Amino acid sequence: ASSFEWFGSNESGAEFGSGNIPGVEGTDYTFPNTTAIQILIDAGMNIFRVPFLMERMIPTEMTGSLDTAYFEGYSEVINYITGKGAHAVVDPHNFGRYYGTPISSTSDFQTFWSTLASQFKSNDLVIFDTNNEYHDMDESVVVALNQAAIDGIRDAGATTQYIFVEGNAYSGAWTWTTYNTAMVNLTDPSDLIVYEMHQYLDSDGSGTSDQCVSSTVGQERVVDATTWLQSNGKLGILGEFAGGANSVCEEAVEGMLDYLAENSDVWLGASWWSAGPWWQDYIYSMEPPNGIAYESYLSILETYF
Ligand SMILES: *[C@@H]1O[C@H](CO)[C@@H](O[C@@H]2O[C@H](CO)[C@@H](O[C@@H]3O[C@H](CO)[C@@H](O)[C@H](O)[C@@H]3O)[C@H](O)[C@H]2NC(C)=O)[C@H](O)[C@H]1NC(C)=O
Repeated sequence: ASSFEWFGSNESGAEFGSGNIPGVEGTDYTFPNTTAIQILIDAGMNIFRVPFLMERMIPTEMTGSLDTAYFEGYSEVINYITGKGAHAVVDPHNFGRYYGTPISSTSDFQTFWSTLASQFKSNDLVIFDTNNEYHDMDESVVVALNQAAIDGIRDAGATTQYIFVEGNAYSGAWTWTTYNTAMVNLTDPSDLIVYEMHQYLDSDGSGTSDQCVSSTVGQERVVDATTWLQSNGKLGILGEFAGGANSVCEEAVEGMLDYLAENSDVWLGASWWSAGPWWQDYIYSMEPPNGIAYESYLSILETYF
């Protein structure tokens, strides 16, 4: 049946227009469309990562209360996903920063995470994602923020959910051993840590180009991260990946997913970047019915569902 435990998609919109905080719904940001989500569920996708902004969720100070409108619109999406039996990944899409400044106190972060997790604590299908793509920060501080997220989450009473932790250097697979070897030390009472890495297939590994450097680069860029997972006895999920709608990229995505599936003892699954209702013309749009990656990649991806 399934090549992995999890295969699915990011659902973007709540994190758009981050230059506008709080911003206005329908103008600067939107929430994902549950009808399109249901289309992806019917196709067989069982995990959806949902980005949002920390500043819109808990304004002013991350130790404060939740914004009612933003939490309501967001958790409507989360509860739609889990109500259908799929996993919903709660993604603070904040790059380790809060109002632009790198986060530097584990207490405020932990209190943020208690406040947020308390709202989902009895939902076994929610997955908490500590922060999207830490980058250009002190590695020991990145580790400490992942640990503070774990601590705040479990202390909120949310002990049955998986926790996706993310590394420095944009949590890239192809650079994991270069930058995030120190991520081993993370501890969870529930023992439900999964190392979420991201991988794109263009020259700089950012994905801003819809060109892939070769038809085998996807496979090459995940070998070291795989052996790192095995050697240290860790689990991982490729929480973001994508490729341009051309043959070389399609073959690279195929080979990378074949390799990861061969090592499904440590690789728990994958999610495409990205779906959602405001991607019209995006090079990687998984949004049905007419997204480019939905038209060109769905038939490839559904092999692994
Ligand atoms: C949320 O997602 C739903 C489901 O995709 C959106 O509804 C759909 O909107 C599209 C575009 O307006 C409709 O597309 C058309 O379909 C017919 C063929 O059936 C085709 O002749 C046209 O060329 C075009 O492809 C689609 O039928 C429609 N589906 C349903 C069930 O209404 C909806 O607009 C989205 N709402 C948002 C973004 O908030």
